[PDB]
Amino acid sequence: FEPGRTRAPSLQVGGE
Amino acid sequence: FEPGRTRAPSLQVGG
Amino acid sequence: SNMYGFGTAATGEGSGVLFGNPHWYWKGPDRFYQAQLTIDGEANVSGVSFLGLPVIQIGFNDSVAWSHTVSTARRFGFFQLSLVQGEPTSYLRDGVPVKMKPATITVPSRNADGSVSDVTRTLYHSEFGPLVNLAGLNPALAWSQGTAFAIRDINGENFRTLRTWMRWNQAKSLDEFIAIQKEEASIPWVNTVAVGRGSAKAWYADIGAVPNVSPAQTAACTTPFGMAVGQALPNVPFFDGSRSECDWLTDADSVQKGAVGVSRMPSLQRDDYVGNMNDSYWLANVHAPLTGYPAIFGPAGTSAQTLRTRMGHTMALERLAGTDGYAGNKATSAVVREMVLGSRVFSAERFKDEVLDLICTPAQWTVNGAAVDAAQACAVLAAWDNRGRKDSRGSHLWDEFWSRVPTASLFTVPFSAADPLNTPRGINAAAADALRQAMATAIARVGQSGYALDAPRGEVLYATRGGTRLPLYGGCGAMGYFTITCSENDITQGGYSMDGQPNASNSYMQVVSFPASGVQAHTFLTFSLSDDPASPHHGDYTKAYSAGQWLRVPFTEAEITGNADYRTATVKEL
Amino acid sequence: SNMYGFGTAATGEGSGVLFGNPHWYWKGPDRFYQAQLTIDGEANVSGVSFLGLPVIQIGFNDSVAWSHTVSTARRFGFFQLSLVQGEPTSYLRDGVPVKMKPATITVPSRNADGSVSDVTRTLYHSEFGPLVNLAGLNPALAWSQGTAFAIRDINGENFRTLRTWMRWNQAKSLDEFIAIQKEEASIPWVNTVAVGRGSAKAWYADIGAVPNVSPAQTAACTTPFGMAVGQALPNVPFFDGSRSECDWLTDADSVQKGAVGVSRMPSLQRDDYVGNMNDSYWLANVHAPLTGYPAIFGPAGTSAQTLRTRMGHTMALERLAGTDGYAGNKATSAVVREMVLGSRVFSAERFKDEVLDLICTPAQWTVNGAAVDAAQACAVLAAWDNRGRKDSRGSHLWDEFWSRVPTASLFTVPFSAADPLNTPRGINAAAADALRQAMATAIARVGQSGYALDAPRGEVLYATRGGTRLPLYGGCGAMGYFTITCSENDITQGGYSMDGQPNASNSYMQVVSFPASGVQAHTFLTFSLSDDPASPHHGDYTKAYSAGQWLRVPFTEAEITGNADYRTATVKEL
Amino acid sequence: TYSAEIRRTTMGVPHIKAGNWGSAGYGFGYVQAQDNLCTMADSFLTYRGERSRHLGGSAQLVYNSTLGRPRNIDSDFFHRHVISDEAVDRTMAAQPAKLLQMVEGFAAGYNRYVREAKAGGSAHAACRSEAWVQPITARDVWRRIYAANLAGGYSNFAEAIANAQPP
Amino acid sequence: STYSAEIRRTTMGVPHIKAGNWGSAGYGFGYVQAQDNLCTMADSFLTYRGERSRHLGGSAQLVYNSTLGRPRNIDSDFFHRHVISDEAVDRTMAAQPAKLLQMVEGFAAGYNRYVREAKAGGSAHAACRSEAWVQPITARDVWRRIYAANLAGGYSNFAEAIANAQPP
Ligand SMILES: CCCCCCCCCC(=O)O
Ligand SMILES: *C(=O)CCCCCCCCC
Repeated sequence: FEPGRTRAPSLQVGGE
Repeated sequence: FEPGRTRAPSLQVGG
Repeated sequence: SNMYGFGTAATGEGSGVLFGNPHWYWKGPDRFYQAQLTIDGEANVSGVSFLGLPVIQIGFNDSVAWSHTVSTARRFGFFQLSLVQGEPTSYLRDGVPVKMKPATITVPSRNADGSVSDVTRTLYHSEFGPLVNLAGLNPALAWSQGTAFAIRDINGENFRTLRTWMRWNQAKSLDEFIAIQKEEASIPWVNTVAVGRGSAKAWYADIGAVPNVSPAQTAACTTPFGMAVGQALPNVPFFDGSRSECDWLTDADSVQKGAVGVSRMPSLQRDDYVGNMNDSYWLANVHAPLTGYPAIFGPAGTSAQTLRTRMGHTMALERLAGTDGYAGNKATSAVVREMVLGSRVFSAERFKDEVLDLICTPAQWTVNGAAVDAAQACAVLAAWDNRGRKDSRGSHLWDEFWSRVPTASLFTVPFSAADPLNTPRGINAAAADALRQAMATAIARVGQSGYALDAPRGEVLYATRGGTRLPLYGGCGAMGYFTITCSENDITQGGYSMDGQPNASNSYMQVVSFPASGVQAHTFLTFSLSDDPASPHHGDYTKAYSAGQWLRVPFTEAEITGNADYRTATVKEL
Repeated sequence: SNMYGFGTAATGEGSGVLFGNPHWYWKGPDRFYQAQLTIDGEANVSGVSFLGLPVIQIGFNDSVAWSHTVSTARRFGFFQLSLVQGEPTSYLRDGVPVKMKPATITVPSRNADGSVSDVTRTLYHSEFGPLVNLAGLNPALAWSQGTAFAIRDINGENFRTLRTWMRWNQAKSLDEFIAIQKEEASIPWVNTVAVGRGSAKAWYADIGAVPNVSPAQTAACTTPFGMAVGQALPNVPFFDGSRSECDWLTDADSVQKGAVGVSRMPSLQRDDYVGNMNDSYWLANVHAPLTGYPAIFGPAGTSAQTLRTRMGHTMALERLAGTDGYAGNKATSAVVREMVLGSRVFSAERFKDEVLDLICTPAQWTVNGAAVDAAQACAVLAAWDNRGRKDSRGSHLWDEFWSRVPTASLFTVPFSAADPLNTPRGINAAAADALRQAMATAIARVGQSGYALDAPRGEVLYATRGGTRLPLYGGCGAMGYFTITCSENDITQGGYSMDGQPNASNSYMQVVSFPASGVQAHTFLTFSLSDDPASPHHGDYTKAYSAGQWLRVPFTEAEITGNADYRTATVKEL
Repeated sequence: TYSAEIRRTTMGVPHIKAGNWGSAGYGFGYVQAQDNLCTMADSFLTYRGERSRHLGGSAQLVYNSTLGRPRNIDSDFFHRHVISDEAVDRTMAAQPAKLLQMVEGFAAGYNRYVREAKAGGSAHAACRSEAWVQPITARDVWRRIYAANLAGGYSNFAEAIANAQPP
Repeated sequence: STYSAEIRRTTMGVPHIKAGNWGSAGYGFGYVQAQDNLCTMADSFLTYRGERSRHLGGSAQLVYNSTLGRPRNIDSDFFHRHVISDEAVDRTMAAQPAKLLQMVEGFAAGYNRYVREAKAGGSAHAACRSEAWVQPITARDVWRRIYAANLAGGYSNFAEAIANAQPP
């Protein structure tokens, strides 16, 4: 596993 | 190989 | 989204005031639609629905008024599945292979040449919910020959939401509203605040459908992948789908299997105020903080609050102290109406002076080896009123600057749970060069926009209707606005136009109270009722919003028929 | 892109006429920059370079003039690699393992908080070129335990291009120009058309760097994966990397290894005309089609020509026959300047009457069960001149309509190679409902855009400079325009604005001839010289383009110093 | 026999008055479509997974929403697989009688306006004559209702769910 | 031994560079291109050098469309570092005639001259003049750019796919 490759998704409903 | 999962790339320079 | 519930001690009258302020879409099917439903012997409800929804989701009746803001509480989890060797479409469960329910789906698709041809694939369910391609999250999370991943959303099995609004639409008091919420525990992804007639206490709750996992469980059940990805998905249970002791739990007062029980979900009653601006349940009321609720609901005093949260609570406190420049010290319908549109800017109020003192002497700079003349920027910002009103000058310069300030080591006074409105603070002197870099860029961006540094905001921030630009006020939560008018349009591309698809902004607004003669409600639907540019209701409401003229919405039969623009028509059929 | 080379027979005079019309970017580093380079006793050349390029790529000198269009000839290929088991970074060559060359690359990357951190990954080269991730092309084409994929571009080893233009810049005749092109065989991805002073014939060629594969190779070397995906990569060799016999070939007169030899690349000399509008070499001249060149160059008489190619050759022929409504039958400098901006619309000229005849009686319709008034649409289109000139009324309706017509058996006369300009043709009467569906939609789009159906094109199609919308003319190749002004903006988003990043459009234009007194060139740089909004040269050329006023670009010393806007200064340093 | 009185006041705010829940549904569905037909009709292609049929697989969703703007083809797969006939059945089975009546009316109110927009009028010129302005069913509204619930979970991973495929 | 170029401008600003040698022609040409198009160009030299992400963040797309299309900064960076390596530049330069190597050195020097001017003051290029990525370049960087132009028919079209090719 390589954390540098992680793409956090946006999890705020209605947000950006 | 499922031919319907193929996505054609951009092949026309400038297009 | 913001909301306030003021209680009778705050208003000094017989009932409280509800302020509902969802920050939401200006276009599309999720946009709000304002209407009243009068059903003989059943309901008299008014407020707002998503387009396509048949009951009122945010509004009021003769007896209660409520609103919603998106809650920090996570509403889903992942399940890591250990696949049967040789069989990628099957997963192990306590030692037994369990097959994934398939579904072969064919979707007709119009081709760029005009003809319509079928596209087909087979997708799968686990018992937890649908399979999910997590390669996007991280490439190591691909559906291998060894492991797969499925997502569960507790709302995927929540069939109680419509009835719950339906019953709220009918509710005859705050106590009844509360009991319905507790009975149904159905609220899918939002907080709730409500005020009732003759009731002294305002109501806050994050009582709804929420995954149920224990601290012992997340220690034992989180996989090595779930660990390595845990920070990208804060408080999202990323569990072992092979062991059943890892299934979501069910409390003795739990309404739905795998969901948190009613007594372990945060709520609060106050006679002064409750409020929420998208941070956790923690600070529903600043004077009486909430703690001791499941992790999944979000941080309870361990994270800095957003600038907007700091602004929203600050506004409430200063109203009740009588220090916000409005009359007296009560949260009356009339004052609340003005207050919520005032367009104060938290970052500017708290940090502008410090920034300017730090970087403006001298105002002639060397930034990235380049001569930069920041004298006009410095003077304009010093002169500016720290607001985003239509006639506020230089406010957009601040927006382009602040949104660009690096936040690593920006403050020297770190967040303190004992002082959540005033921390973090103290602009770091070591940040001076970076601040000058950001300001240099901001100046340049306003430069290409064609606007002057000191332009009034109303010329920068606008909505177009009938060929005319209506001046707007407010801004984005990142600058610590409470009044939200947040364009997605780059300043260089014609200013802060609200004509496209803006970011979550003021949409349906309501200030509701209960004087002796019956519910009064003052409302906005900022983008107007109709999406058709030919309709006379495409831009009328937007003109009122621009002018800051709250609509007193008629509610009683006498009010409806006595309205200056009253029209009626009947529609029948079968 | 378009270009014409007119011979002396066609001009009537002692020299030919060159028309250069690359359709290219309006913004970005690949945009053209117009300039003249005068190097003491060595070169005097004028025309255009990409930004960042030091020699002229499209231009002219006192002796030759030339231009380029993107060629149909493929310049790359894929190689499928048979991986060594247990070692996914090695591949087999005739049963011999070969190591892939690794490169560990670290790139610093700015994080959203302001700080900069290193991101690193090891990438690989094969003896064919870089390794390539084809999972996006098809997920079955991933880099697996046994299979990898590399891409070879013949220009990866082509270090001759810059040198070639430089030699062209200095060339003293067409003869020399041609000999240079042949010697270097370097032109990376474009056709070339040139005209010389004192030469009767105009030159066309697709002579440059092109991957060399045989018919025998294509049948034997294309892999099952190559077979399966060839339809999405037409004429692209997708060969077996395991077999040395599948390496690219080298002819006896190849300038570069693995590239097509000079005698097997298409060229033609004509004293009437040559032209290209992005179709294959085939119809460089309609009277003398070219055939028998390697398949990689594209089809030669098996494929219908684009609408733009049909327009371009039609314009050429109608000029020389004297039937296009300009004076005489000669391709003189002044007449070419007009015709190339004429803005004729091929689809309309050929099929509008057939379309209208078919669906406009009656003009009141039922489409998708809905009443549609098409009397305005039908009348506006009938009255429309079939051109996209500034004052052309209704042309945008046609754009919105034609681009939406389904082409699945729209025509009843199929393409014929003996009638390549006029086939396919003949509107299928059965398409009647589909055409009315297309027209209904077009009406609706123009409706919600705010433009009237008969609005003049110049109000719809524009470039903004100094806050004023300069009216434009021309359109998109899809409609069969030759004069290309093709916006990326949807008509509902404020018309066909050219202010963003439009699709390939008229950029640098030149009309060059060689009268007795010396070369004469008339030019446009449509978007203007400078990207800086504050520059005097941000919008001046654009204003001239809007007015259709070709610039006589000064070339002699006396012309330069005698120019009304002449300014000189000298820069120097150690 | 649905019957609703529609009262409009300043800014057009409608006030539906009916004797029963079904007829309230009728009046409410009517006014929503009357004011927002193009947004709504486009939205029913969305929840039914019929976007690609009319608008093309590779095109994105027109409007932003709790769904974001994924490709039509992926949205279509998402909604069919997650908002399946079984899910809609299961949703409906749990509903009280008056609410099932309301949704019925709502679909029928919507369909009424659709007929009217098809017949003529200068309203909704953007889309009134398009194929995807068409009647809908009570189930389709239930699709919409269920869809709004998933904003916190499935909706955020629509592209991802539609492309969950074994090696 | 000095670069020296006469810059003659006419209608529309069209520059006519007059020089005694190729180096000095390059100098004048590099200067005028920068004078008119600094922000586009400075941004472009990040692309070819693979230094976009450092300045503009890895997940943003290229600002401008080109033969490269508009991939993400991070991937563009790896593409260019990988394909337009130092070895690729060395090989490109080795094949050049002396006069062109001098022209490109002149060109970089001229570009750098205008960068010193923009940095010093004035109202031109107000959009980017104070940014860190407006900076001097080398002859090698111009060669990077030249090599990049040749790749449009092949590698440029698969930039993102080349940047992400790795074994399991
Ligand atoms: C399923 C619908 C959820 C509750 C409706 C309220 C939506 C408001 C969202 C927000 O607070 O920004
Ligand atoms: C139109 O399709 C082609 C125009 C682009 C030509 C670019 C100049 C030659 C550089 C290789």
